[PDB]
Amino acid sequence: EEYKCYCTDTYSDCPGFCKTCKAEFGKYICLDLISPNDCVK
Amino acid sequence: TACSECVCPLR
Repeated sequence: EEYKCYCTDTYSDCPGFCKTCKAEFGKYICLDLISPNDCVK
Repeated sequence: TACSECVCPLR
């Protein structure tokens, strides 16, 4: 989409795509930067 | 396949 999208989806644990994350409010939060295309729909 | 919540408000 632009320079380098930022992965910020939430999960139940650091995802293989977001080795860096944080568990808050019970879910997770991604703080990585990647953009191999427009997006993952 | 990365994440479904990709942040990119600025194509």
